[PDB]
Amino acid sequence: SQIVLPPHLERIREKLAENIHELWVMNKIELGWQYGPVRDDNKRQHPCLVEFSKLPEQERNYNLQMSLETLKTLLALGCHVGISDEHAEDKVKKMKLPKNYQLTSGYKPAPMDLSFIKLTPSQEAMVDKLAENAHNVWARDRIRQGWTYGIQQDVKNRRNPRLVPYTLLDDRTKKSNKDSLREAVRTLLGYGYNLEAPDQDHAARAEVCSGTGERFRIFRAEKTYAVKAGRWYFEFETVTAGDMRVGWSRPGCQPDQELGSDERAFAFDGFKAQRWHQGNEHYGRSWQAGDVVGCMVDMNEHTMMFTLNGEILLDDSGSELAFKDFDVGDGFIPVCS
Ligand SMILES: Nc1ncnc2c1ncn2[C@@H]1O[C@H](COP(=O)(O)OP(=O)(O)OP(=O)(O)O)[C@@H](O)[C@H]1O
Repeated sequence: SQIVLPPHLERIREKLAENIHELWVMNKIELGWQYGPVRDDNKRQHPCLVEFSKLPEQERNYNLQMSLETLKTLLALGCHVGISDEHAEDKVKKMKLPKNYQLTSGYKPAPMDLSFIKLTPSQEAMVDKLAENAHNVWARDRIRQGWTYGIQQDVKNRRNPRLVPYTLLDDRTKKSNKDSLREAVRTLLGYGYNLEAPDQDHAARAEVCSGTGERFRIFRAEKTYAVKAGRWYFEFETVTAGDMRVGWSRPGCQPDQELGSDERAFAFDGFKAQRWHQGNEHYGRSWQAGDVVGCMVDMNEHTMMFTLNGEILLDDSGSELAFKDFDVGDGFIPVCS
């Protein structure tokens, strides 16, 4: 609402609204509709088949403010629009239509053909977002009206399964809205108002919005199973690929502290190909879903090794040792984060 509307859109919005409404009245007459004073559906009767001045002007103003909000959301979403040239709006070629596809009156509704206009992929994403906004507005209207979501459509209880996010909406209706809005956008583009979408900016959630402030959970064996001598082996299978650390930890490891950030833990972060002990150093490669990590510790000569599906991981140097020398201390236990 706070957006201010440029004068050229201001004196072109009426013609845009009438032309797009005429596109829908051409769509319904192609789908097989017939004009009727009463707003029937089974008998194919509705006043919204005739041109913009011959149907109820209250519906005309409804669709006019619909066009206004469409273009005004186009501006609100940062899609600045200019004109290619004023003569491209002065002269518009008209398609040829059969009479049955034509309306009742002689005001030829159909604009220059859809084939002439090309839609940039950025513009396609722009129409995708604009239809998202339109569906959100429509749903919010019925939310104020009292409608709520239901698994099955109900009229007396005011329950509609369509009151769902657009990403979960039904494909047929969402694509119908998509194509209608795409026809409208193609019309504005053909009018010489070549709209360029704002530069596509990438946003990363980075696993920040985890449920509850807990960012990780550490799983370890019991302290009594700590090994102080000998060489041992255990496996870690990664169902998913992401922020995972596996290795060996001392019985003093703190659950709230990340593995390898301090001395108690020796871990291998394969998300970043990153080894962790009192800091992070580059070691090995990254895994994928289903990869199995084999962890080796030899408490006699104080070395640790890792494998990824069998092949031994190597650091920046050709050394096979993830960690070269560490005190035995109180022992080590298997651990994962
Ligand atoms: N000016 C118009 N011209 C043509 N069709 C219109 C117009 N205004 C509304 N409609 C139709 O009426 C619908 C309005 O939805 P409404 O809230 O009345 O029904 P609903 O019970 O929520 O529908 P659904 O089961 O599709 O969710 C629009 O989706 C569209 O199909």
